[PDB]
Amino acid sequence: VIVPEGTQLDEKQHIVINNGAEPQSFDPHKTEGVPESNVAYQLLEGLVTSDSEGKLQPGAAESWENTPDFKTWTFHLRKDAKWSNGDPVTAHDFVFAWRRLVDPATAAPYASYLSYLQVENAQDIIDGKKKPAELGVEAKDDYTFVVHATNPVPYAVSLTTHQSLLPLPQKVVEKLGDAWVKKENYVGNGAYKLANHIINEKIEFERNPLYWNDKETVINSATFLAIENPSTDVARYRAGDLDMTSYGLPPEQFAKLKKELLGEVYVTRTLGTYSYELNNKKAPFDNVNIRKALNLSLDRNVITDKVLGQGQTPTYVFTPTYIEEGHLIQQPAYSKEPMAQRNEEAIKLLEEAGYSKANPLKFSILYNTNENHKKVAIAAASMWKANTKGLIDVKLENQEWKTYIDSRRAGRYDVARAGWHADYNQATTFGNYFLSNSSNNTAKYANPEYDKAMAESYAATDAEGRAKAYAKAEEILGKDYGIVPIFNYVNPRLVKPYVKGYSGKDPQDHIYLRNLYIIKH
Repeated sequence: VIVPEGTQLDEKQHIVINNGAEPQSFDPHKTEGVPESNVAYQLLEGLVTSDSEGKLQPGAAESWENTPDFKTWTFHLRKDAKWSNGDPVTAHDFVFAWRRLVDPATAAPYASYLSYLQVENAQDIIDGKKKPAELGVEAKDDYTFVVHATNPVPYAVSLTTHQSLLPLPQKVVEKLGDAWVKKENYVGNGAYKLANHIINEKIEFERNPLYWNDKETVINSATFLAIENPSTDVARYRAGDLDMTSYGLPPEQFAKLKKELLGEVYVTRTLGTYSYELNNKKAPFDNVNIRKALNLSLDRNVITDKVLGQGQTPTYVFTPTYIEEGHLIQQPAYSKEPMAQRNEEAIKLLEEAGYSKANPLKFSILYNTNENHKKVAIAAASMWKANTKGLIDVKLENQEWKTYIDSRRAGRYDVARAGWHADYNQATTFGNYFLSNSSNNTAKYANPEYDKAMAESYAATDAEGRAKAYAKAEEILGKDYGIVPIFNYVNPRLVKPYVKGYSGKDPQDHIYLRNLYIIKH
């Protein structure tokens, strides 16, 4: 079906992909990162999923509908679908999983996601005011899952593809608790299952023969590596020891790779933003004047054009303006000023705040170990010092992925490298991040006026109305200088010519093993 007729498939169907890092966990309620979701998506499947191009297709639900007010969403589940142990997949598994996500005892980084979906009582449950059993989702019968939202959410179906809303095997998780995720215990309803896991080395997948659509799955087995540095990823690729890199390539090699690996270099325009997150509750970044100074004195074009140069585009706002309903978001006025005037203003703000050459503003940029992030951090450190004539002095601090994520969530940072990739292709996937009460808000940004502009979007009756509310939200966030946005992502990857089913056109750049195949010639 996924294979064109008369294509000679290879016999083995094994693929090696760089996943870039050791995942925190294989439990989708305990994680918040791309490495983790890459794994979850092979082992579990939600109501709806996506093809090679990011278009929505039926997953665990074969059909669905909404009421005309966009508040009630009914999902019809496959009557024959099974967990990998033979248990039936039922609407009870979705009720169970979605309760578990909001349940304060789970402490889920993505607890807020069902508040984004406006599910009745989701926010109350997160806030400890109602029991998880009061969540507005139900099994009308074994194969009918109904979601009740308090406000219109016309983009609801695209939200349901996220890792946080994957079903869990209730009978298993209720018996084993959090231990369900161990390799010996794991049960899922995705195309693959866990064959092996060696920490910091590899995750091995094998076909889940009890997947509802196993008959269309081509790849028999796969390995995910955990290679942190893009240069290492490329070296393993060129030695023929992996088939697909992760989504970063060494800038200094990019030009030569395009020439030598004709048709292997893919660059996806993705719905992502690279930022430095400022800790808004830690002195001295609690001071708006300092947040503003850092924004004025970082030249984004240096990073996008000189350090990276792979098609990344400078930005000064969090939301990518090309996401659906993002088109009214305005780049701020200062982005249009000469660096000379910006730098003048930044020096003024820092002197007013008591810094000088002899007593500069000192802080560390926290980033996850990755030579490309180091390069960007060195250039940022270097620009901030030169552009403010010695009034900023920046140290670099690298931590492994898992530690880095813990440090950010725990607020044990000054400034942290941050990339946000869209959870669904609509502007609120970015706007919702900076709500005062969002579990994703590691910046500790809180402005009631931001929350109010975002709340106005649900009173809108159409896209223009929504788009106008998101424009006002971004304006407020921008005037507060809540973070330092740098660029919108492209996702450069090398993919071997015998690997098929990777499009280069998915704006979330997901890789599902079930979408790939290995050709013979």
